[PDB]
Amino acid sequence: QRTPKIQVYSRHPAENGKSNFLNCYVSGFHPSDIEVDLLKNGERIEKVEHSDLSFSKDWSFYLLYYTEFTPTEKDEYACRVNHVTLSQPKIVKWDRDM
Amino acid sequence: GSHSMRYFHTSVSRPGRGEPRFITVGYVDDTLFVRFDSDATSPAKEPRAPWIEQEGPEYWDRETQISKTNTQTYRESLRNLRGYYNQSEAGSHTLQSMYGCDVGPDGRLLRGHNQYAYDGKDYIALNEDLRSWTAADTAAQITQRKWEAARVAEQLRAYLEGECVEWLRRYLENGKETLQRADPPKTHVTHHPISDHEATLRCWALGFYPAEITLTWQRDGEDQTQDTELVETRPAGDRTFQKWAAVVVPSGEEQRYTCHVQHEGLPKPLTLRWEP
Amino acid sequence: REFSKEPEL
Repeated sequence: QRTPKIQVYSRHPAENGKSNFLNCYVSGFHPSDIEVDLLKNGERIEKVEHSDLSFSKDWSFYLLYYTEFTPTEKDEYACRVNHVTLSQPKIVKWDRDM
Repeated sequence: GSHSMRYFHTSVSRPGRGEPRFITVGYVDDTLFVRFDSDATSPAKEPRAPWIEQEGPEYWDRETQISKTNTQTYRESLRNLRGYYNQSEAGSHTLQSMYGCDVGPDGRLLRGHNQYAYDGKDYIALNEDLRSWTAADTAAQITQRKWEAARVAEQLRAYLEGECVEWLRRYLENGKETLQRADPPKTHVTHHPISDHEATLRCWALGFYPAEITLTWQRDGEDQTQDTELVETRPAGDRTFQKWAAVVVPSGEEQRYTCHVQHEGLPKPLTLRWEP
Repeated sequence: REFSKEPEL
């Protein structure tokens, strides 16, 4: 089994008050079953879409989860991932510099 | 200049929760253009790029029939694989395969591919000669002997050298405004103090297509491979990709560091520095 | 365009 890599980032450089897309890219995992929530201030965002399940040359799977969002100075965003390799869900915070 | 077409098959068993799910996606280079999911309400091959939409009903009928047949083939394969490894009917297992062709700028075949993995481990692969097989273990040798007896490799060779190359060339022409357009990275360097003693320099590449890119930091002209944090290239969601590379540098030494970017869409490779 | 003769393993 292979545990997911997780990156949380925006489609465009973040600018407060300007609509954007919040991305959670999960990759490098096996087996393929996985659960992902996007969070706003700790609460699940309901309107989340995802890409079609694909896999890399090393057979590990990858998926993009995404939602439209308008970042602000104080709103906190994160991605929460569950996978059989994880004893508890893994939360990765959005850092607009990464 | 070079291009690839690849189809990706996944079948996942789920005892107690129905029959094994079958998924296919197809790519040209880094562009997903078709998908199939047996768990969909009305499973069919579906377009995912505009330039495949013009294919007519006969195309979609054939593609959907192939995927529906494959759903059953892969369920039989999963049953056989469980037996080959003396496994219980209670466990979940995964069968994956990927196949297709690579062509050069003149549209000629560079090489073909067809390989398989079971529970994430390489199982059997068609060799580059498109005539012989490499089996990972004594279970895959059973598959190999079966496929040798039935001359499967000759069917794959005919497909890979013929239809695969010809239809890839068709797709590249029909989608030439995107598939044959390299979008260069937009690049910049950011500076992030860590402490009084050190800061991070981060070199950004944004908005590029295809995904292949080289991003490196140099210190005094020497590559900083061991000291560079390199994130995996990641999709932006608008067909393009993003990547960054970062180095931790002593305060005041920023101008010893240069970031170097190579990408198909760039007229010339870029050299960047921190510009306060 | 897909290959139509995927064989059983």
